[PDB]
Amino acid sequence: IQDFARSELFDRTFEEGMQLVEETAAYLDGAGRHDSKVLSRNAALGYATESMRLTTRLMQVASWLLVQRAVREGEMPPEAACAEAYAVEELPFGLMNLLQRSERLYERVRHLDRRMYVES
Amino acid sequence: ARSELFDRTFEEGMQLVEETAAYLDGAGRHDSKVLSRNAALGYATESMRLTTRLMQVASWLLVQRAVREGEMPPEAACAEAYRVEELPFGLMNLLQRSERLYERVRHLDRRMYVESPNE
Repeated sequence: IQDFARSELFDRTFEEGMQLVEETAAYLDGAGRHDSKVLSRNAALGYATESMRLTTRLMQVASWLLVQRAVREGEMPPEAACAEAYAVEELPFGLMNLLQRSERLYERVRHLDRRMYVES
Repeated sequence: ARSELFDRTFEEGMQLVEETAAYLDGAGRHDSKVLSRNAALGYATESMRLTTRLMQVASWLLVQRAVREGEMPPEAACAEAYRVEELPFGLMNLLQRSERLYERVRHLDRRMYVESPNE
């Protein structure tokens, strides 16, 4: 019943989660700023709302990975986490990439979340 | 984000999560089973209010924690993580401890990320 028996994979998807967050904050406060301020207004409004979706999505993943790590270290009980979460767009190259990486990271976590807690 | 002495609120958060998980899974079941159908429904609905509030704080505490340990960048924490009566004795205590922990962290969250030009 216990299992969670975390390693190898988790351990891999944790590294993906943390690197994505580091590259996002570096982009949004760096190149993304200059990428967005040379857009048209409709493209910038699109950049604005899609930046929010990116950071929110990563917040869920970061929160998930850190809690599951806290459970793996024994800081949090294995039983706590059993309720715990789970239009025209021509955007810049950098934002578009991080958004596609975050989507692949999200469902990678969601599938891991279901096999880890929803099963069977 | 010097956020030391938030160790106290960190230790408080992690203990309450631990006590909640011990209660809802131990003595809380007996408090639920020997209870009227409507109050048992109040037990279930408020325990979910409790556990979702604690994951909110637990997730905040750690993400702070990772920021403090340099696992996550400080630039992160932005727009990121912010915020019938008859009930068993054990549940009431955890709810009221969570209400105090939440206001403790919400005050802490505001002084770390929205204060500066206030008030």
